[PDB]
Amino acid sequence: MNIFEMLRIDEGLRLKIYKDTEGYYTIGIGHLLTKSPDLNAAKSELDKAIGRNCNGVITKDEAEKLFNQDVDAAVRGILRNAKLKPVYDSLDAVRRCAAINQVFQMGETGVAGFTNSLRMLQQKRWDEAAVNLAKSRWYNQTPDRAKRVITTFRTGTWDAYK
Ligand SMILES: CCO[C@@H]1CCC=CO1
Repeated sequence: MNIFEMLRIDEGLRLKIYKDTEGYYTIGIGHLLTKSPDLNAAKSELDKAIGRNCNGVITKDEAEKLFNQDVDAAVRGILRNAKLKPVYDSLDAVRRCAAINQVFQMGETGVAGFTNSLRMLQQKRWDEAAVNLAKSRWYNQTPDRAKRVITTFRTGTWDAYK
């Protein structure tokens, strides 16, 4: 198991534009296209992302290319985030994957909301962190995925993805 395999399980792979759990146009392996309700706007974003006129459909290789870019961007975003970087750097490799997963899904806008969870993670108070992480819109809206990610944060093992 590694971050790519983990996110591939959590995000799936679809080659046609679809709506994500939040109702937003997405393609590939969880590549968000836009929050616009206009499918044409999503198609424009797709064509821009791929560099050709796709009319809402891509290949597996193209999906994997977006996925590589998105994982890279998520990790690098963590390192550029003054709140996230020290916590991320404090973690072992498996728990780092949990952090990348959560950022991939949620982005960085809600970081301040996770101030207490982040502190508990940096303190290595794993059971306490796991309890706190579940007290969230994130958990309530995607509980099966959040349970897997939280188990990963709690244990530093891949048990939830076996
Ligand atoms: C989604 C970014 O906020 C943090 C990062 C990983 C752990 C808790 O939430």
